[PDB]
Amino acid sequence: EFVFKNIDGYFKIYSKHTPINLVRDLPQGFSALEPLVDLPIGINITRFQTLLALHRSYLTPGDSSSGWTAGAAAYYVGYLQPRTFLLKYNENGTITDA
Amino acid sequence: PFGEVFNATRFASVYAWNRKRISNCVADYSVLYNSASFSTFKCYGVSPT
Amino acid sequence: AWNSNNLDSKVGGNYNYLYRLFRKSNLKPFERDISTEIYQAGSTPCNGVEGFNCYFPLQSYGFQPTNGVGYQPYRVVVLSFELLHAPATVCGPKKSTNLVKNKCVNFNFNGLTGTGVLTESNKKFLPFQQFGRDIADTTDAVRDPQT
Amino acid sequence: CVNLTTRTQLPPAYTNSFTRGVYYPDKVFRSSVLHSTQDLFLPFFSNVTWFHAIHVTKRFDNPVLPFNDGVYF
Amino acid sequence: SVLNDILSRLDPPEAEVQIDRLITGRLQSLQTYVTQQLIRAAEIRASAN
Ligand SMILES: *[C@@H]1O[C@H](CO)[C@@H](O[C@@H]2O[C@H](CO)[C@@H](O)[C@H](O)[C@H]2NC(C)=O)[C@H](O)[C@H]1NC(C)=O
Ligand SMILES: *[C@@H]1O[C@H](CO)[C@@H](O)[C@H](O)[C@H]1NC(C)=O
Ligand SMILES: *[C@@H]1O[C@H](CO)[C@@H](O)[C@H](O)[C@H]1NC(C)=O
Ligand SMILES: *[C@@H]1O[C@H](CO)[C@@H](O)[C@H](O)[C@H]1NC(C)=O
Repeated sequence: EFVFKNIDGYFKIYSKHTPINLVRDLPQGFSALEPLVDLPIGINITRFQTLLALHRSYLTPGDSSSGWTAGAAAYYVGYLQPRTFLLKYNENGTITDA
Repeated sequence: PFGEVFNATRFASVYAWNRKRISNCVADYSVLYNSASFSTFKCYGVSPT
Repeated sequence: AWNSNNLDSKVGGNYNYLYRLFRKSNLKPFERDISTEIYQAGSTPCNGVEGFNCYFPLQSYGFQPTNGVGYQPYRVVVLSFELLHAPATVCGPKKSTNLVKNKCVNFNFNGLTGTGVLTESNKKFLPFQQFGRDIADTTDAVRDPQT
Repeated sequence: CVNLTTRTQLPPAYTNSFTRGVYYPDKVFRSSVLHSTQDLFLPFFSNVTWFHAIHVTKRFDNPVLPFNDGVYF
Repeated sequence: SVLNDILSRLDPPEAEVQIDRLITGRLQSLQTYVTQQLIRAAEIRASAN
């Protein structure tokens, strides 16, 4: 999971690796993203795109227009709007629930 | 490098002003305050000294 | 601000410095309009015709050696900074000192100043975090950057 | 630029993502305190547009997507 | 909000004004507490009687 955000001349990102097992939909539960990087940038960006890995093999035709067997992949995009969250903080400090 | 920004061959005009982001370094403001070769050094929310 | 009359005086003259005359709406704070177009007012749209009541975006200057001091060019630099958001590396000139523990003493950490005892803290901090706070939103813990 | 052929056009699949991607709003650490911060968040039970990059026939799609403040991927 | 921070970054005359503002704001806060406390104290006093 990642949350890309642009605020006050800073580009920011947040991440978590979850070892969820066998759920097609996003897992029921609570996990909290931890900021990974902060970059100070002025770029204004209207839209974004994703990068795929083409799984090129011997069985494929052998060209850049038709030669590919990419297979399975899945990704979900959700927008972010200003909202107020009451965030519970645990003794350690992990946000256990919100 | 506050000095390099202060002395430059070309300064961008008001329509497309030049902006530089300075960070990850140590700047001494005494020379700027100390030098006093500048006509106006107005300061808001920060004491120059 | 500070004058550079000598640099702005040329025999040929200088006119690469321009300021906008007209714009439909007010420019936003800390933003620059990079768009190149001629301001248009109401009817009789110019579409680049730039005759009467339609004006080109650019406007030059008049800096000349002969020209008076009062309207002579000034070189202006604006310094803007925001503080107490993240660990700050824009720190000034000062040196530093060895940490002191279990004794009431004044302390400053990366431009943060607090009047209390400093002791080794049991609380475990995750990599991103740089400050700790209590219920009353007062400083409770800090990390010496060097240490 | 190089292209790709035989793509399948279908309406976007939808799912409901609930209480996901809550991100530590800032740098402070607090213990056993409930805090309210007015920081952009994915709305709970917000609608989520699923996407597919799987051939399973002749299916491959990775087109441009609109971006607002909430670019949660 | 922090009192020390205000004093550290402001010259005395300006610092004077901001200090006063804080005190007025802080004086009012204290007044409310003491005034509130008295009413509660009186209420508790009645119960004790
Ligand atoms: C930019 O201009 C400033 C101001 O003239 C220069 O600062 C002076 O540099 C000389 C030579 O190093 C010193 O002897 C002076 O004490 C400095 N102050 C002044 C007011 O002259 C600076 O060297 C120039 N160049 C930069 C920063 O690149
Ligand atoms: C950002 O880019 C969009 C492109 O549609 C443009 O309309 C808008 O004016 C730009 N805003 C800024 C602040 O650059
Ligand atoms: C939280 O702290 C307790 C201390 O008993 C520890 O057992 C537990 O592993 C910690 N969990 C996390 C997520 O830090
Ligand atoms: C999500 O989109 C689907 C489209 O089928 C719609 O039925 C549903 O009402 C939407 N829910 C929300 C919360 O937008």
